[PDB]
Amino acid sequence: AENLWVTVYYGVPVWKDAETTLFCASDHNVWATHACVPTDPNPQEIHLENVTEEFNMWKNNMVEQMHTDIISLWDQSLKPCVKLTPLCVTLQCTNVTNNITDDMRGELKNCSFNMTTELRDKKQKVYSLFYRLDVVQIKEYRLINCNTSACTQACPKVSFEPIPIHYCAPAGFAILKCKDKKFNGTGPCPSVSTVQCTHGIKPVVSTQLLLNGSLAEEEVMIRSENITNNAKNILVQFNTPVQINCTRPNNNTRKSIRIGPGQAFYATGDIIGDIRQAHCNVSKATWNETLGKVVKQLRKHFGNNTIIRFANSSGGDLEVTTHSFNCGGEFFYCNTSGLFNSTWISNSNDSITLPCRIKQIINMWQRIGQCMYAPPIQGVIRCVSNITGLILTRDGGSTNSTTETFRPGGGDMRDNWRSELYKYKVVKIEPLGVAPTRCKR
Amino acid sequence: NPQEIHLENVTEEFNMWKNNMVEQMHTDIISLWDQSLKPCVKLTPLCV
Amino acid sequence: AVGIGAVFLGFLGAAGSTMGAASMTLTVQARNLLSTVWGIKQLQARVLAVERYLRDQQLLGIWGCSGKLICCTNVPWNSSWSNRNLSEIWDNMTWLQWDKEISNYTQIIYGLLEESQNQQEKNEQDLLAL
Amino acid sequence: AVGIGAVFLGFLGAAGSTMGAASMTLTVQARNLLSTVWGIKQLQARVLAVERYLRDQQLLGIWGCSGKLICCTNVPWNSSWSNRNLSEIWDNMTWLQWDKEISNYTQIIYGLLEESQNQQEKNEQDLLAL
Amino acid sequence: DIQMTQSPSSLSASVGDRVTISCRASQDISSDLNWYQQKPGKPPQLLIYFASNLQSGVPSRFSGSGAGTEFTLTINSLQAEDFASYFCLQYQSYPWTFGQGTMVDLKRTV
Amino acid sequence: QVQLQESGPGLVKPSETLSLTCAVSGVSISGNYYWNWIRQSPGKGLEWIGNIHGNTAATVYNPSLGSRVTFSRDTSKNQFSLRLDSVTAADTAVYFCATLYEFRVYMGERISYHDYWGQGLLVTVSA
Amino acid sequence: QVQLQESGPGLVKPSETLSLTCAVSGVSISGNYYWNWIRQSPGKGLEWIGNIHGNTAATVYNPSLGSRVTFSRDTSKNQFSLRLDSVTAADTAVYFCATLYEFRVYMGERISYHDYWGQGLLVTVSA
Ligand SMILES: *[C@@H]1O[C@H](CO)[C@@H](O[C@@H]2O[C@H](CO)[C@@H](O[C@@H]3O[C@H](CO)[C@@H](O)[C@H](O[C@H]4O[C@H](CO)[C@@H](O)[C@H](O)[C@@H]4O[C@H]4O[C@H](CO)[C@@H](O)[C@H](O)[C@@H]4O)[C@@H]3O)[C@H](O)[C@H]2NC(C)=O)[C@H](O)[C@H]1NC(C)=O
Ligand SMILES: *[C@@H]1O[C@H](CO)[C@@H](O[C@@H]2O[C@H](CO)[C@@H](O[C@@H]3O[C@H](CO)[C@@H](O)[C@H](O)[C@@H]3O)[C@H](O)[C@H]2NC(C)=O)[C@H](O)[C@H]1NC(C)=O
Ligand SMILES: *[C@@H]1O[C@H](CO)[C@@H](O[C@@H]2O[C@H](CO)[C@@H](O[C@@H]3O[C@H](CO)[C@@H](O)[C@H](O)[C@@H]3O)[C@H](O)[C@H]2NC(C)=O)[C@H](O)[C@H]1NC(C)=O
Ligand SMILES: *[C@@H]1O[C@H](CO)[C@@H](O[C@@H]2O[C@H](CO)[C@@H](O)[C@H](O)[C@H]2NC(C)=O)[C@H](O)[C@H]1NC(C)=O
Ligand SMILES: *[C@@H]1O[C@H](CO)[C@@H](O[C@@H]2O[C@H](CO)[C@@H](O)[C@H](O)[C@H]2NC(C)=O)[C@H](O)[C@H]1NC(C)=O
Ligand SMILES: *[C@@H]1O[C@H](CO)[C@@H](O[C@@H]2O[C@H](CO)[C@@H](O)[C@H](O)[C@H]2NC(C)=O)[C@H](O)[C@H]1NC(C)=O
Ligand SMILES: *[C@@H]1O[C@H](CO)[C@@H](O[C@@H]2O[C@H](CO)[C@@H](O)[C@H](O)[C@H]2NC(C)=O)[C@H](O)[C@H]1NC(C)=O
Ligand SMILES: *[C@@H]1O[C@H](CO)[C@@H](O[C@@H]2O[C@H](CO)[C@@H](O)[C@H](O)[C@H]2NC(C)=O)[C@H](O)[C@H]1NC(C)=O
Ligand SMILES: *[C@@H]1O[C@H](CO)[C@@H](O[C@@H]2O[C@H](CO)[C@@H](O)[C@H](O)[C@H]2NC(C)=O)[C@H](O)[C@H]1NC(C)=O
Ligand SMILES: *[C@@H]1O[C@H](CO)[C@@H](O[C@@H]2O[C@H](CO)[C@@H](O)[C@H](O)[C@H]2NC(C)=O)[C@H](O)[C@H]1NC(C)=O
Ligand SMILES: *[C@@H]1O[C@H](CO)[C@@H](O[C@@H]2O[C@H](CO)[C@@H](O)[C@H](O)[C@H]2NC(C)=O)[C@H](O)[C@H]1NC(C)=O
Ligand SMILES: *[C@@H]1O[C@H](CO)[C@@H](O)[C@H](O)[C@H]1NC(C)=O
Ligand SMILES: *[C@@H]1O[C@H](CO)[C@@H](O)[C@H](O)[C@H]1NC(C)=O
Ligand SMILES: *[C@@H]1O[C@H](CO)[C@@H](O)[C@H](O)[C@H]1NC(C)=O
Ligand SMILES: *[C@@H]1O[C@H](CO)[C@@H](O)[C@H](O)[C@H]1NC(C)=O
Ligand SMILES: *[C@@H]1O[C@H](CO)[C@@H](O)[C@H](O)[C@H]1NC(C)=O
Repeated sequence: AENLWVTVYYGVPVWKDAETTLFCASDHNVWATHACVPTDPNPQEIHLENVTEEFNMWKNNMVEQMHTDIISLWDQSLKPCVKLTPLCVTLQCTNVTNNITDDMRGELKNCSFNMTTELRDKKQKVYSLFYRLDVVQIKEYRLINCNTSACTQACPKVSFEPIPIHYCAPAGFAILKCKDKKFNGTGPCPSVSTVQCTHGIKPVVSTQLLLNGSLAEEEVMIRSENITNNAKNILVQFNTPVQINCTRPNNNTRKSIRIGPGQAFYATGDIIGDIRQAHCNVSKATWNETLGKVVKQLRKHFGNNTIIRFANSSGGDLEVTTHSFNCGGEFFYCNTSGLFNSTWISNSNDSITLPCRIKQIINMWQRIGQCMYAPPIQGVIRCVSNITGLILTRDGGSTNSTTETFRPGGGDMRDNWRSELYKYKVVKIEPLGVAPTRCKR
Repeated sequence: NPQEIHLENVTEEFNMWKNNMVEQMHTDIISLWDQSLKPCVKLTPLCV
Repeated sequence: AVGIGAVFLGFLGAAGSTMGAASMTLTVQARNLLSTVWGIKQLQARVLAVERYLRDQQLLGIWGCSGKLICCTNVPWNSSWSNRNLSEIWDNMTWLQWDKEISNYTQIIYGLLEESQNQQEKNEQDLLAL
Repeated sequence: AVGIGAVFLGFLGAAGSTMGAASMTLTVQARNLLSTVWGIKQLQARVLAVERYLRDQQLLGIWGCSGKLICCTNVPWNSSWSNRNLSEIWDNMTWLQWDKEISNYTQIIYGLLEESQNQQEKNEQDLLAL
Repeated sequence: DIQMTQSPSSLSASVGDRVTISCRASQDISSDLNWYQQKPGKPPQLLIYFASNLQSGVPSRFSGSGAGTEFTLTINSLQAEDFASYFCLQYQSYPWTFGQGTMVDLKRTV
Repeated sequence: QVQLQESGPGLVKPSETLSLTCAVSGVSISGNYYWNWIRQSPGKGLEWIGNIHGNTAATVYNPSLGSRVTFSRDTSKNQFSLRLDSVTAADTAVYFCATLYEFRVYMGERISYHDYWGQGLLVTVSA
Repeated sequence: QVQLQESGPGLVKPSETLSLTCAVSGVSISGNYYWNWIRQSPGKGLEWIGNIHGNTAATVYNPSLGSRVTFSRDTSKNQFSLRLDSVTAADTAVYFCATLYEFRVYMGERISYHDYWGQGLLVTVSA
C-alpha cells in the first residue's frame, strides 16, 4: 500500500564527530607566521537555527594539536643559534656588594673564568655577572646544567612576544562554535554557528594566573571536569580584568665575547647605579572585589554556609610554586603569597607588592635534557598586563571539616589553551542520504 | 625527440624583465650548490 | 523592486529546516566538498579529501546515479526500516534526525541498489541484442 | 532455509572461471581499485593510484561509456582481429587467455571507438539543431 | 521621474501626542516606500520599510500604512528624541526620489 | 580455523539474570552470519534459545522462553552476549554458542558448508 | 558591523573633476550589492546621484545630471569611487555612500533588511 521507493540525495546537511589536522591563518618571532596562510579580511559565520549540539571541553583534540604545534615551533626557532658548549668551565666567583639593598644580598655573583677565542691556539680571560639560581658550588662554582646537557643561546633578534594565530580546518570539515552564554564547557549547547575558523588566540605562557586572555560576558565562570573530585583543577574566568604592572628596574649592560669563528656570547657587563629587586604591583580594592565575586560564585557548588579559605601554594619546583612568566624577554618568577591569603565567612590607592626573581637558564616545557639561555636585556624593563582568570586547586576536601581551602595550581600548559578553545569543535560532513519517495526508475 | 608546434596567426606579448623562470633557476642553482657541499670536510682546525 | 540587492543562506545553516526545505539547496553543500613535516600533513589531508570525494563519486556511479544530485531508483521501500508516512517525514523531520533513525539499515540498502543496477544493466544488454 | 548465513567469493576468485561466468562479478574487482621519506613514498604511491584511476575513467568517458561497467558500442568487429565464434569465447576461455590473444589489436580499437563517439556527438548535435 | 510629495511641511506636537504625516506619489508605486528619520547633524535612519514593516530596534510607536499612491507615517506616542525631519523614499523605478521632508519639533507655549 | 569460546559466571541465583559471552576467533562477527545459542540439559536434550544477525542486529527468540531472552553483539571485541532474565531451576544446562553457514559463489553453485559448535560451559542455578 | 567611509578633496574649482571614494569594511564589495551615491544640499534636499553593481559592474545614473558621472569599483581595496565631471556651484553638497538590500533564503521567505547610510563628506565648489 505504501508503494514507496528508495531515493538518493547528494549534499545532505548532516555531520559526525571527527578528528583532523587544522592549519594556519594569520594577519622575526618564535611563533613563525611566515609559513602561515594569510587570513581573509572578511570572515563569514553562519548561525545554525534550531540546531542543538553537544560539547565537552575536556575531550577536545584541538588542544593537543595546538600544544604539539607550539612545541614544534619553539624547537624549530632555536635550531639556527649558537650552542654554549665551551661555557662549562671552572668559574671563580665573588659576591657583589656595591650599592645593594638588604633584600638583594647574595643574589648576584661576579664570576671570572677562562674562555676560548676565534683562533684554535690562544685563550682569553673574561668575567660576567650570574644569578644565584644559575651557579652551583663545586670559591669555585659551575653552571647548574653542566652535568645534564648543554644549553643553546637564544638568538638576540627573535622576539618572544605572542602573536595571534587562527586555526582553520580542511575542505569537507567544519568548525562549530557555541554562542550560548553561561555555557560551562560540557553538555548541550542550544545556540550554534558554523565558522570558517577561530579567532586570534595568543600563545601566552604563564602559571597560577592567565594573562592577556579573554573575559566572560555575563559573570565569573567556574569550570571543572568533576567538581566533587579534588584531583582536578578548577578554571576560573573573570568578568573584568585586573591590571598588574611590574618591572625589573636594574640598569643592565651587555657585552659580546667572541668565543669562536662567527660565534658570540652575550654577558652582563656591569650594573649602573643602585641594585634593587624586580617586583610586581596589583591593585588591592580591585583584587578584593574580584575575590568577593569568585567566592560568591564558588558558594553555589559548595553550599551557602561554607567558609572559603585562600592559602599559599603547596610546594614543589620553582616554576610550579611561583607565578612564572616572561616580560620583555626576561623570565620572572613571582611569589604570589599576598594574594591567596584570606578567609571568607558566610553572612584606597595602596597596592599589593609581589617580589620576583629573574632567571636565565630556562626549561620552558616539562622536559629534562633540553635547556636554553636567555641573553641579558639592556636597561630597565616594565610591562602591564590583564589578569583574567585563575587555575585553582581544592585542598583535601574531607567531610570532617566544613571549610574549603583553595590554593594556586598550574604546571601543565594544556589548561592555558583549554581556556580559549572551550567553545569550538570540529565535525565532518556526510552528504549522501537515502529517503522514501514516489518515483520509479 | 623533442616536439614543437608552430602556432599560426598567434601574436603573443613578451617581457624579459618580468620572467619568473629566472628566479626559479637562481633558487634551484643555489639549492643544488648548497646540497653538493653537505658531505664534505669542515676546516675548523685551520684557524691557528 | 529595483535597486535592492539580495543575499541568500549559504552553508549548513539550512540544517534546522525540514527535509523538504533542506533538499532544495543541495548545491551549496555539494560545492564545498572539494574546496617540512607540516607540508606532509597538509598534503596528506588534501589527498584524503580527494580520495573521499572519489569514493563518494564511485559509490554514486555504481548505483547508476552518476552526474546527478537527486536520483530516485527502483528499489521498493521495506516497511521494516521505517513505518512513518510521507506527511511526517518531509514536513515534520530534519535530515539529522532521519539519519539517526535509519543509521542501522544502511548497508543492506546499498547492496540492494547495487544488485538492482546490475540486473537493470544486464536486462538492458539483453534487450539491445534484438 | 532460515537462519543460515552465506559468504560469497572474494577479490580475484573468478580469475579461472570462464568469461561469461566472470563477467557477472565486475563490481568486486572495480571497488578495489580505489582502496619522513617513507611518507613521501606512500604519498607518491597514493597519487599514482589516483592518477591511474582518473586516466581509466577519462578513457571510459571519451568513448561514451561514462558511468557504466558493461557498455556496448557501435564499432563492428573485424574478423582479422579474431576468427573464433561466440561458442569458443564466452564458454571455453578465460579473460587472461583473451588478453594474451588480442594483446596486439588494442590501440586501433581505441581509436575506432574515439572517432565513432565523436561522429555520434556531431550527429546528435546536428539532430538537436532542428 | 516619480514625484514624492509630503504633507504637512512642518508640524508641532507635544510628548505623547499622535503625529500623522502623509506621502503621495504621482503614479502607483505598489508598496515600495520607506520612511526615514534624520536628526540635525546625523545621517538618515530607517523607521519603516515596505510601508508596513518596522525595522529591528526601532521603538514600536512608529508605524506605517497605506499603498498605491497614498502612504502614512504615524507616531503614536511622541517623545523627546522623536523631534526630527522625516522623509519618504521610493524605489520602484529609477531614479530614486525623496520627499521634501516633514519637520517635527517640540510644542511649547507661544 | 574458526573457534568459539564461552565465558561467564557458572553459578547464578534464582530470579537473577544469567549473562554469557561467546568470543570468536578466525572470523569477524560483522559479516552475514547468524550466531545461535543452544543448551543441553538432562532429559530435555538439545534446545535452541535464539539467534542474532551480526550485520543488521536482527534477533529471533524461542517462543517457549518468551521475552526472557536478549542478545547483544560487540564488534570491537568480536563477541556476542546472551542474557536470560528470571532464571529458574529448569535452566541448569551446558550452553554452547554455534553458527551455521554455507560458502558459495555469486549466482552459481555451492562450494562448502560450515558449522563449528564451540566447547560451551556448564551453568547451574541455585541460591 | 558594516562601515562606510567617504574620502576626497574638501574643495574643488568650477569645471574641474570631482573625485570621491567610499571604502567599505565588514562586507565584500564584489557581492550582489548595489552601492549608491546620494547627495544633500540646502534647498534641494536629498538627491540620488546613482548606483553601481559590485558583481557585474553595471551602473545606473540620474537622467537629470546626464553623462557627467562615472562610477568605478576596486575589489582589491574594497572601495567604490564616483567621478563627477564639470562641477558647478550647484554641486556643493554633502555626499553619502550607502547600500540597501535584503537577506532571505533561496526561493523562500525573507529574514531581514539592511541599510547603513555612512556619515558622508562635505564638498564645496569654488575657485
Ligand atoms: C600583555 O599585553 C601587553 C600589551 O599587548 C604586553 O605589553 C607590551 O609588551 C611589549 C613587549 O615587551 C612592549 O613592546 C616593547 O616596548 C619597549 C618599550 O617601548 C620596546 O623597547 C620594545 O622594542 C624592543 O624589543 C623588541 C622585541 O621585543 C625589538 O624588536 C625592538 O627592536 C626593541 O629592541 C631594541 O631595544 C632593546 C633594548 O634597548 C635592545 O636590546 C635590542 O637589541 C633593540 O636595540 C618593544 O616594542 C609593549 O610596549 C608592551 N605594551 C604595554 C602597553 O605595556 C605584555 O607584555 C603582555 N603580557 C605578557 C605576559 O605577554
Ligand atoms: C526553526 O523551527 C521553527 C519551528 O520549530 C520554524 O518555524 C516554523 O515554520 C513553519 C514554516 O515556516 C511554520 O509552519 C506553519 O504551521 C502553521 C500551523 O498552523 C500553518 O498554519 C502555517 O501555514 C505554516 O505551515 C511553523 O508554524 C513555524 N513554527 C513556529 C513555532 O512558529 C522555523 O522556520 C525553523 N527555522 C528554520 C531556519 O527553518
Ligand atoms: C576450473 O576448471 C574446471 C575444469 O576445467 C571447472 O570444472 C568445470 O565446471 C563446469 C561448470 O562451469 C562444468 O560444465 C558442466 O559440464 C557438464 C558435462 O559437460 C554439463 O552437463 C554441464 O551443463 C556443465 O556445462 C565442467 O564439466 C567442469 N569440468 C570438469 C572437468 O569437471 C571448474 O568449474 C573451474 N573452476 C571454477 C571456479 O569455475
Ligand atoms: C666584577 O669583578 C671585576 C674584576 O675584579 C671588576 O672589574 C674591575 O673593576 C675595578 C674597579 O672598577 C678595576 O680597577 C679593574 O681593572 C676591573 N677589572 C677588570 C678585569 O676589568 C668589576 O667591577 C666587578 N663588578 C662588580 C659589579 O662588582
Ligand atoms: C685561567 O687559566 C690560568 C692558566 O691555567 C689560570 O692560572 C693558573 O691557575 C692554576 C690553578 O688555578 C695554578 O696552578 C697556576 O699556577 C696558574 N697559572 C698562572 C700563570 O697564573 C687561571 O687561574 C685561570 N682563571 C680562572 C678564573 O680560573
Ligand atoms: C586589558 O583590558 C582592557 C579592558 O578590557 C582592554 O581595553 C580594551 O581594549 C579593547 C581592544 O580590543 C577595546 O575595544 C576596549 O574598548 C578597551 N576597553 C577599555 C575600557 O579601555 C586592554 O586592551 C587590555 N589590555 C591588554 C594588554 O590586553
Ligand atoms: C567525581 O569524583 C568522585 C570522587 O572520586 C566520584 O565518586 C567516587 O567514585 C568512586 C568509583 O570507584 C568511588 O569509589 C568513590 O567512593 C566515589 N566517591 C564519592 C564521594 O562518591 C564520581 O563518580 C566522579 N564523577 C563522575 C561523573 O564520574
Ligand atoms: C610598585 O609600587 C611601589 C609602591 O609600593 C612603587 O614604589 C614607588 O615607585 C615610584 C616610582 O614612580 C617612586 O617614585 C617611589 O619613591 C616609590 N615608593 C616606594 C615606597 O618605594 C613602585 O614604583 C611600583 N612599581 C611599579 C612597576 O608600578
Ligand atoms: C598601572 O599603570 C597604569 C599606567 O601605566 C596606571 O594608570 C594610572 O593611574 C593613575 C591613578 O593613580 C592615574 O593618575 C594615571 O593617569 C594613570 N596613567 C595612565 C597612563 O593611565 C595604573 O594606576 C597602574 N596600576 C598599578 C596598580 O600600578
Ligand atoms: C606560604 O606561607 C607560609 C607561611 O605563611 C610559608 O612558609 C614559610 O616558608 C619559608 C620558606 O621555607 C620559611 O622560612 C618560613 O619559616 C615558613 N613559615 C611558616 C610559618 O611555616 C610558605 O613558604 C608560603 N608559600 C610559598 C610558596 O612560599
Ligand atoms: C613568599 O612571601 C612570603 C611573605 O613574605 C614569605 O613568607 C615569609 O618568609 C620569611 C622567611 O624569610 C619569614 O621570615 C616570614 O615570617 C614569612 N612571612 C610570614 C607572613 O610568615 C615566603 O617565604 C615567600 N616565599 C618563599 C619561597 O620564600
Ligand atoms: C655572599 O653573601 C651571601 C649572603 O649574604 C653569603 O651567604 C655568602 O657566604 C657570601 N659569600 C662570600 C662572602 O664569599
Ligand atoms: C646534577 O647536579 C645536581 C646538583 O648536584 C643534582 O641535583 C642532579 O641530580 C645532577 N644531575 C644528574 C643527572 O645526576
Ligand atoms: C554544568 O556542567 C555540568 C557537568 O555535568 C552539566 O551537567 C550541566 O548541564 C552544566 N550546566 C549547564 C547549564 O548545562
Ligand atoms: C641606564 O644607563 C644609561 C647609560 O648611562 C643611561 O643612558 C640611561 O638613561 C640609564 N637608564 C635610566 C632609566 O636612567
Ligand atoms: C596573610 O593574612 C594575614 C591576615 O589574615 C596577615 O596577618 C599576614 O600578614 C598575611 N601574609 C602575607 C604574606 O601577606
